[PDB]
Amino acid sequence: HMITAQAVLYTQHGEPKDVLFTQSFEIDDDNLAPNEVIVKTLGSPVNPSDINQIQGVYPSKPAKTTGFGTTEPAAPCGNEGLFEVIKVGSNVSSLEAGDWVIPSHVNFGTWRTHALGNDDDFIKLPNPAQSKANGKPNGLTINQGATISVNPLVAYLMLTHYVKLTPGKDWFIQNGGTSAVGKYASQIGKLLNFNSISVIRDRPNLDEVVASLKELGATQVITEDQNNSREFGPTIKEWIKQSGGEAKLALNCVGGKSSTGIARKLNNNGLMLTYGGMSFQPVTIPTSLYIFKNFTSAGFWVTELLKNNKELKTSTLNQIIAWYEEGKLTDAKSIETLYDGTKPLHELYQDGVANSKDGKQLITY
Amino acid sequence: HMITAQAVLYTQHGEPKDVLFTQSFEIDDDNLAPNEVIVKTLGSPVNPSDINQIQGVYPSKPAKTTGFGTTEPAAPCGNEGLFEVIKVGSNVSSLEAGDWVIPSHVNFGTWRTHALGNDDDFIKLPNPAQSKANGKPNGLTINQGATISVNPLVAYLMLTHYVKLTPGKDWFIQNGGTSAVGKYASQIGKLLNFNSISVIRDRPNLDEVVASLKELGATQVITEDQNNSREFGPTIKEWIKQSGGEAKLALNCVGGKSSTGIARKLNNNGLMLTYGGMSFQPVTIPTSLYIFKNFTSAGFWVTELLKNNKELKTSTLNQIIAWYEEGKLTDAKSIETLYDGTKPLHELYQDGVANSKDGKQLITY
Ligand SMILES: NC(=O)c1ccc[n+]([C@@H]2O[C@H](COP(=O)([O-])OP(=O)(O)OC[C@H]3O[C@@H](n4cnc5c(N)ncnc54)[C@H](OP(=O)(O)O)[C@@H]3O)[C@@H](O)[C@H]2O)c1
Ligand SMILES: NC(=O)c1ccc[n+]([C@@H]2O[C@H](COP(=O)([O-])OP(=O)(O)OC[C@H]3O[C@@H](n4cnc5c(N)ncnc54)[C@H](OP(=O)(O)O)[C@@H]3O)[C@@H](O)[C@H]2O)c1
Ligand SMILES: [Cl-]
Repeated sequence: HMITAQAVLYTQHGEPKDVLFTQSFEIDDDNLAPNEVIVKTLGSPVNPSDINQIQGVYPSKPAKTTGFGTTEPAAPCGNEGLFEVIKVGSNVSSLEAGDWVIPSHVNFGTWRTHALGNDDDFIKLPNPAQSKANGKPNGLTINQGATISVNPLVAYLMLTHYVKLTPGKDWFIQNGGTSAVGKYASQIGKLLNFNSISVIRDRPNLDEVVASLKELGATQVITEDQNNSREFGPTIKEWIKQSGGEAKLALNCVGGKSSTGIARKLNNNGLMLTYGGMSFQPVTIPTSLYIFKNFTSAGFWVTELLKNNKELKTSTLNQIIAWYEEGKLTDAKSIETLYDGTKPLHELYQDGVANSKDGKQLITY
Repeated sequence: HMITAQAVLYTQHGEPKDVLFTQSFEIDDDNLAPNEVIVKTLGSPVNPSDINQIQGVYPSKPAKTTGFGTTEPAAPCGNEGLFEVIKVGSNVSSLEAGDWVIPSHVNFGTWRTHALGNDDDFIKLPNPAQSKANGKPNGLTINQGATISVNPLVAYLMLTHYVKLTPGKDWFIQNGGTSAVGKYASQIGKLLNFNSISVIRDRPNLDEVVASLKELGATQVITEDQNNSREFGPTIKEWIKQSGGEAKLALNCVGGKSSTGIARKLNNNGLMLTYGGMSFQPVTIPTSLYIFKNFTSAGFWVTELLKNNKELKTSTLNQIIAWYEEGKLTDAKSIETLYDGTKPLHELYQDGVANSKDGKQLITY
């Protein structure tokens, strides 16, 4: 009657290859408070913020506790994930066994096999049987459920919450075009009828990558060299002139020369949202853009925007679910690794960290 | 009879030391159209925007004409100055001989001895004879009149038009603390009861400069080294936290490390206005300020804000005039050079351009 679980913890900040370890703990299914719930993990991803959190440079972090049975206070890892409800308490009515859920708050700890929480720690997603019962053509996959709460919401809110782009006319431009976030943004731009330019780094198979992004929804795809080119500017001005619209919004997750390049390409009174810094270079803007072109440069942080705005989180999440159920939105694919007990859980996540350069990593159970 | 006048012109853009020259022309005082007026210059300053215009890097320029009697099209120089009305046409009623005026629009050309214009090309200021007859305790000086239309309005509008600072609590921070604009900003901060920090470059007489800026109205004065110091940081945070207010607004006219320094000192949701670039370095902001502190970076250009908002221009100007007449506001002093005919006019402005590092230069007549 006792469940054995595993959790990935750390007692001090550092590099994941140095500080992470696995802790065994036990959950009692026969002694649940009226409002308590037991969930079983189906999958959880490795995202850049999860790593910064372990490193000690992310300013939103779970508290360290002895709640997993350690002598020293330890913090769990992972902020998003997909879970299946095993059992509910006497007073729980919003959930039942077999339901799919995600955490309702950050800092929950998702790099583990099981969790004990209250009903209000979770948000219910439709599982495939419930989607089918409502007549929808598709139900979510594990990867779509386990990654729905961050990257799709980031892309949707940056496109719709700050500048109103006229459908069929106006443009946005984004760097980091091959990222998971960049790929959701191209799809959402397409579904809302926005034009867009994606900036990516050059590669030998460039033609296949351009074709993939255009199928996802980018209108044009350029390299960072063309982004740096004064000779190439006029052709970007011509794209925009023929649409009848303006370039009003810039999305930056790189920094450095890349952030300067996409800023220069906006029309007057443009806005840039910085949500990332993959290059480790700061944002650099010439003085003449601010004064003579009325350029504005601001920030975006989804964790801080949704803290006390449940309504905005809910309706954005419902729109993403609806697009998945109708087949109009596809997920950024993951490289999956199944935990089966022959290898400590913390080493699967250490491998995911080390191989993130190959693309988004997902641990499944 | 016939008035012989002099004007500083150029036929192509370039460095002022290379392209400027003096042109003689004649104004006929006996044949004035009903709405024309003749003015005689009393003083006109050398401002950074005047130099950029001559260089060809400022996107607001007077047209080149042969109206001064040149065979090739030539442009005049200078955007602000103080003039005295010599004569008015039959149908002019808003001005009379003896009045003090400034240009009502940019690109008028103020580096010259005389001008012929329409009544509506000018804005009337009270001269000292009129201040005294109207019972006011003080009247304008030449230097106060010749510099009233730009730098005092810039300081006022940056402090009141973008963020509402709570009197007696909130702070703003500015670099370029010894500039003319910086000094008007300190005085307005005192008159509106805003707290402020001024950042200046170190000097041998630092203590005397600090005393002067505190007398003008700055709450604290720091050097660029302290602005850059990780160790001095905590002392600036205490000044603000102990006041009960927040640092909401940063004013940047330097660029480079200096703009990074003052941005780091703001509370969350801070705003920076870039209105200058004296260091010729771009604005550089760490990615973490945009994301984790919700920092925003924008521009300010007074010519464009007041272009079609004459009501806001008028009321801002009237407030500065009132403060001068009541003795509550003092001018940023200038180094003055008198034109007397023994030395071509264009060489006085060439010397003024070259000596701008010594402080604001004013040519008087
Ligand atoms: N502010 C927020 O709320 C928030 C929330 C979630 C995620 N984010 C941010 O969004 C960004 C992307 O997240 P993600 O989950 O989509 O990660 P991801 O799937 O792993 O994609 C990262 C991409 O960045 C590109 N890249 C790496 N180094 C680069 C460099 N030096 N220059 C240019 N491009 C580079 C890579 O492109 P290549 O194919 O060329 O290698 C890679 O595909 C990150 O900066 C992340 O922190 C922000
Ligand atoms: N956007 C607008 O609407 C607008 C309108 C008017 C003026 N402005 C701008 O406002 C700024 C000040 O104008 P101003 O008329 O007051 O000029 P100013 O009186 O001549 O003052 C010049 C200032 O620049 C500083 N400085 C010069 N070179 C520097 C460097 N390399 N590093 C750091 N500081 C440096 C000087 O400091 P020191 O004492 O140490 O030499 C001084 O404080 C200018 O950049 C001007 O272009 C903008
Ligand atoms: Cl007097």
